[PDB]
Amino acid sequence: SDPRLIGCLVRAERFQLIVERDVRSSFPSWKELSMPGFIQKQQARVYVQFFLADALILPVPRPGQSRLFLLCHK
Amino acid sequence: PSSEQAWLEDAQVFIQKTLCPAVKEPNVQLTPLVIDCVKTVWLSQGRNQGSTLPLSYSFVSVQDLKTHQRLPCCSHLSWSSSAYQAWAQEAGPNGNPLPREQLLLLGTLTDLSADLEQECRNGSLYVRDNTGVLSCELIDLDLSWLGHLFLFPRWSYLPPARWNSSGEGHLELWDAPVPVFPLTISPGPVTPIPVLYPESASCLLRLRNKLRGVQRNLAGSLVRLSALVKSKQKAYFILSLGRSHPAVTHVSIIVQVPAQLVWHRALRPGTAYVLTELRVSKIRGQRQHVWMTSQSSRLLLLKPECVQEVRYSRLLSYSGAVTGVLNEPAGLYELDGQLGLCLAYQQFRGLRRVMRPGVCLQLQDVHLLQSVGGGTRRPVLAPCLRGAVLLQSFSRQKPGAHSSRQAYGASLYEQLVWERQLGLPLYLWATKALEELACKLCPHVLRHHQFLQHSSPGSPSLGLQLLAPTLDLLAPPGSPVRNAHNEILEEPHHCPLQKYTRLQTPS
Repeated sequence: SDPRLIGCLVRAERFQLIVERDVRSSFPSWKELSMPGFIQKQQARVYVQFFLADALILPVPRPGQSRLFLLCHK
Repeated sequence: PSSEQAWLEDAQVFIQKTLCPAVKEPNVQLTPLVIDCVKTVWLSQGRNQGSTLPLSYSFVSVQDLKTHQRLPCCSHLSWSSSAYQAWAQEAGPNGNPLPREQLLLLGTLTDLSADLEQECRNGSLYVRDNTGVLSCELIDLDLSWLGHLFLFPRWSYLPPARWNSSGEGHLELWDAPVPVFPLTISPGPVTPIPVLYPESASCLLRLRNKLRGVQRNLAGSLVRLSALVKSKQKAYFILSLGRSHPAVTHVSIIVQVPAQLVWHRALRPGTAYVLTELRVSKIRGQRQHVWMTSQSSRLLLLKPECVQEVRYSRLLSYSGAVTGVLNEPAGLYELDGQLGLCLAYQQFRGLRRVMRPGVCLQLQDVHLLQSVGGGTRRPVLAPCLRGAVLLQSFSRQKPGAHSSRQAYGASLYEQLVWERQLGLPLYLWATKALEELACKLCPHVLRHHQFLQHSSPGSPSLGLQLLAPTLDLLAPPGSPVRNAHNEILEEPHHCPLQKYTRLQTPS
């Protein structure tokens, strides 16, 4: 929730890595699972997940009207 | 030609300006003496091209060189094009000799720093004249040259590269300085004086209660030399004298007064010397007693004409040459292309400026480590504080350019080695992490100089606190404080390099 962490430094030690595979194939039957000539389209997608508490926040040491409202739905 | 007489007149004017002392009455005969000396030196070699004077070389003052010269340059008396080419060939087929200069210098051999004589006397050799003072380094120091003006036949000046280096620079000389005029050497002790051999000194030390206010002279052969220990206002080094072959027995002698610290560059291994009027006072932390030099203590050579009666490291003495520099601030250098040099664990503040690839070195009482792991596998040689580095000559290679861009961050290294006391494999891994992080983040994220800033209170470095989750886990605080006295004296010497353990890569 905190927007203070914008433009800062983060260090983590236990973060999971996830890669998503998308394949568009035209395999005729089960027997042809051996030969590799039946693949047409390929793709990839990578992102990183980790709990913030286990990580460490480190600020970057680079050398008036307001109102209160409560969010209900986005 | 008339140009020669004009040059002589200009040199006379220069002598009148800066080479005429204001202490005594300035009398003109010094200029013909200098002219005769330079003529004799110029004609001694026999390489002259028919010229009785070095018209190519031009006199210059220390202040003039400081104000004008901005790049490293080498100038040596009686040097020709063939001499420079032979010098370049000696520098190596791929070597880059420093540019040749045609100059001449005259100065005073002294260690006095400035108006505050005893508040800045670090013992470094200096060359001083009426225009300024500038340091120097000599291969073999001689006490007969201090305080007297000597003509320098060979010299080289190295200006600072990076503006972070506020130091003025230094001079490096190859040949012995030429005396301008004969000097009246004070005669030594004509009457023969008995000395005490190191075995006799050890026997007297065994007589603990028989050393009450007794002062005598000790003589022996120097075998082991300690480094230059520095502190808040007291600088000292310890010399050991023992009857060589076998030098099993050695004695303790402390040189603490800064006045005679200049002799630290004069002691030589193997050579025997005479030390006179040594006193004994109790030293904390050691039950034994030590013989230390008095105020009026004279150091001479030993000539019988006037003398009467988990793993562990390996220690060895070896001599090699440096090939290339891998990290100036980290103190990691290549030994003959095969081994690694680690000068981090010693105070080398004035050593990094003069050292450069292309110098042969001699090492005594150093620790050899193998199977370090954690990134590198080449064996490393590390000198403990008991031993010291030995200098023999200089190099001829041109300095690099990256040293003035991303090199001056040594304050963090000093804090790590001293204020944090890291082990050698951990130190190397931490260094490598620093270069990797600097490559990954700097300079767009932050400037290199600010990233590697010392960790003063209220402003710590990002890298050290980033590594803290690993450093604290690997090396929790609680290690005993390293003391120079114990490692130098107590037997066996307790140093972090005495015992080592191979470490795996943490992250």
